[PDB]
Amino acid sequence: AQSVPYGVSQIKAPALHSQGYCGSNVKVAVIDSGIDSSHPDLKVAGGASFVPSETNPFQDNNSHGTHVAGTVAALNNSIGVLGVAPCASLYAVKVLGADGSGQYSWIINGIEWAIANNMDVINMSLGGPSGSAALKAAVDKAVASGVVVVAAAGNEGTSGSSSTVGYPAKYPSVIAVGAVDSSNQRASFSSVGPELDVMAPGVSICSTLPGNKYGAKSGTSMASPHVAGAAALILSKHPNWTNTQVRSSLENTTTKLGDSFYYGKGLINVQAAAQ
Ligand SMILES: [Ca+2]
Ligand SMILES: [Ca+2]
Repeated sequence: AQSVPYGVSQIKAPALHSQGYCGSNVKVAVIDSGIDSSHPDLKVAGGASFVPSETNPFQDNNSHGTHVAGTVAALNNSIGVLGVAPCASLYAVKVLGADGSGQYSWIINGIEWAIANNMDVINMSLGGPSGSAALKAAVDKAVASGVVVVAAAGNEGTSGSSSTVGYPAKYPSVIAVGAVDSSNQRASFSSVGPELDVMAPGVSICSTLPGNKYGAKSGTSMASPHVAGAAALILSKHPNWTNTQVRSSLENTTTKLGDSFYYGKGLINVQAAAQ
């Protein structure tokens, strides 16, 4: 039997699925630890590895990339779970090793690859406390080229009155995603600041794991792919919308929560965003 993870329903994805909108022909790049292409509930279309010691993008020695990928696009069938955009074309852009860390050079290499390969949506469930001109240039180039760039906000919680949003989420060109639970309450770990854009489910998220498994994980890493998948749904309904239009629609139709420093614009609603 297939289960629908709470988070998928919470952002109102199933409403679109019912209409026949599931992200078909939308190219989504998961820039992370790779995706287990052998998982029966996923379909990987392609990708690349930029980790020097782990040349196969289709082997996830961490489990993080695979989990993120399932939130985006676990297949609509009779097993496992269901992704926000189950018909999307999924790409494994491996920039993180087995330990879940990776060099900036590798990440930037992955964004450059995504732009050159005409990805529609980029998901980056990763972050560092420091930026670089090259990192900023790459995300800006992607947006300038019409790509929707989504990133996790960070898991740093609160710190007095300062922003704890990480990079590249901190850049204006990137959509920065914080995490809520099933009751719409902000997760205590979710990073905060004026650079936070939207919220999505991020606590105890069930998704795919390598080796034909499924398990829950919590983090802004789990929130981001709900927004990435939401963008893919929008593009499947309005293929001529620009990245700017997708972004504005997502931000403009949220369910408002508390203060924007903690919740950004609020919780995404893909049904409202899709018009
Ligand atoms: Ca499934
Ligand atoms: Ca941002």
